Amino acid sequence: RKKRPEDFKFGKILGEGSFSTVVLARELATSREYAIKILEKRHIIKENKVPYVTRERDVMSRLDHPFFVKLYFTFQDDEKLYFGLSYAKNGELLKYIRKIGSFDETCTRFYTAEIVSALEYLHGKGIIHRDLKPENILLNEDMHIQITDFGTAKVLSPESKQARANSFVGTAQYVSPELLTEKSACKSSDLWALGCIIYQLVAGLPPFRAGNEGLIFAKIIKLEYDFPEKFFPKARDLVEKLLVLDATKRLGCEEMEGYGPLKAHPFFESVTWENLHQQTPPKLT
Ligand SMILES: Nc1ncnc2c1ncn2[C@@H]1O[C@H](COP(=O)(O)OP(=O)(O)OP(=O)(O)O)[C@@H](O)[C@H]1O
Ligand SMILES: O=C(O)/C=C(/CCc1ccc(Cl)cc1)c1ccccc1
Repeated sequence: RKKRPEDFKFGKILGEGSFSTVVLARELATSREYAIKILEKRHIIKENKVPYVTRERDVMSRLDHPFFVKLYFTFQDDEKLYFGLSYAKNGELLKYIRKIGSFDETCTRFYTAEIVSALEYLHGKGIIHRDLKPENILLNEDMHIQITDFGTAKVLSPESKQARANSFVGTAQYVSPELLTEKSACKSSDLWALGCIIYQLVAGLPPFRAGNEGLIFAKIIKLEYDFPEKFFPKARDLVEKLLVLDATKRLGCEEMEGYGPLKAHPFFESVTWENLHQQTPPKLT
């Protein structure tokens, strides 16, 4: 039996999207806390947003991994749709970057490793995220990552050995050159975004920065960026192996033989991959 709005006591708003509100809720029968994402049916129908909502449900239903926000249940009433999600108490990674300014090497390594571990799982299921960015990497009460925002994700079809997807989605600062030039994204598009994120953790800002999208696009396709002084040398090597225009030459992509070579990069020398989600994350700074 599907859950109903009356099964929950709703509390504070956790965040607002263009077409959605995420509210903290306690399930009355269990006292469990969920982040419940609510959308108005009329609104999403009028704004042609329905395939984003069905895409989110469909992609999240396939995922079962400690580094992703979990979809526990969905339900609907006359006016609304509801996603019952795990509550990431500590919110967006982005706000930590802003307040601290720049992660030290141990924190950069730890969070990068968790993102790499998440992407390995996601790509192993044939799913491209397409909107990987600090605002979409949430943190749970233990400060592990919880990647979210799957309305713009794509399940590639195994049956047709599908490698490329054609919807133009994502966030300008993290969009891959192939999406700008070839008008399609692939799993390697996420590794481009990973490179931007590692750079941002260390430098404080993502690498292709400008006051508007068009200027950012022009820089992306020219690979127009540089490192600040004091960028950790092993991180720099890794970023240069990810921010590569040719999508088939990025460390971790299928044509470069996958995640083994990525996980083996000297930047991750100290990392115990196997139990990341049970390790205590390093204290931020
Ligand atoms: N499981 C969760 N736990 C805690 N906070 C969450 C969770 N899911 C989302 N949030 C918060 O709610 C905000 C809004 O999320 P939502 O998915 O509704 O829209 P969005 O993706 O932020 O915006 P848009 O749809 O306009 O791109 C998020 O940015 C995040 O801060
Ligand atoms: O999963 C369900 O219980 C059913 C739906 C209903 C599918 C649907 C989609 C869009 C609209 Cl306008 C109406 C109904 C749902 C889909 C996504 C998120 C939450 C609930």
